[PDB]
Amino acid sequence: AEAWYNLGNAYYKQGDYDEAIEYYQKALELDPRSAEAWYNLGNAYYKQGDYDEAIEYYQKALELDPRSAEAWYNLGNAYYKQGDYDEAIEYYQKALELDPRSAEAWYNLGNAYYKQGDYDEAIEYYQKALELDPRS
Ligand SMILES: [Ca+2]
Ligand SMILES: [Ca+2]
Ligand SMILES: [Ca+2]
Ligand SMILES: [Ca+2]
Ligand SMILES: [Ca+2]
Ligand SMILES: [Ca+2]
Repeated sequence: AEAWYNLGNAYYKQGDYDEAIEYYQKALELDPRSAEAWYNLGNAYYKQGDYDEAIEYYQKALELDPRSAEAWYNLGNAYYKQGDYDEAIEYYQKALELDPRSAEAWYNLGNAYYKQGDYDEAIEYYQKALELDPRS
């Protein structure tokens, strides 16, 4: 499974998402417990704009590695990109429980409240992000 996975990765890194998907599927045939292959299959679908499918695969990754702050954050992002800001909030909160020093997750939580039109909550979360990383 690991060799098919790394071939998929090489195709992903050169922007060839169709090929990445084919080789992650082959990895998952050989090892259905690869949280990494489910996650990167999600990412490949995310890059194609296929957020519905990205969410399915991130959920499978999180069944195997529920302590994946990465999968929780990208699951949030897949809802954010669809305009599903209240769903994004739930998954960003889960990412931040696992990694409370993620400036990214605090910032995107603030963005989700901003998009909901809750500016006072956006301010609170942006202030927390900027406390962690004041350079953006
Ligand atoms: Ca659909
Ligand atoms: Ca849909
Ligand atoms: Ca489809
Ligand atoms: Ca983890
Ligand atoms: Ca949608
Ligand atoms: Ca909603």
